[PDB]
Amino acid sequence: KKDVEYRPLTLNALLAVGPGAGEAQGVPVKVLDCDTISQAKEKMLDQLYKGVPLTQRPDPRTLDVEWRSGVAGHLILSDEDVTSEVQGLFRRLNTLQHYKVPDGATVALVPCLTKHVLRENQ
Repeated sequence: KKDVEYRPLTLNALLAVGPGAGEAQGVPVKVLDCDTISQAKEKMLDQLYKGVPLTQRPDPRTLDVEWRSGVAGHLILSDEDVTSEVQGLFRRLNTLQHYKVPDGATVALVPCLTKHVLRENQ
């Protein structure tokens, strides 16, 4: 398996919880282009949540990660968001490459606050 077509990226660890919802700290953590929202969640948290076991690490489906790409603005990401559709090939983990984020993008997390996603509206 030669899989080097991914990019060690720099991601800014931030949280959109409230008091520091964009002004907390901002820690440069590293991830891959071919990460997963769940995996990125782990790496980003690992710096603060150093020592935290797998079962304790929250899945990006129960807490929402507002990705602030900057270039595209901000999008709510999840391991399965748009790929949460289980009807065929749609079930897939999201990568940062799906959002096409730049190095030095900002991720913010919220404890299941605002999974404002595509809605049903004609």
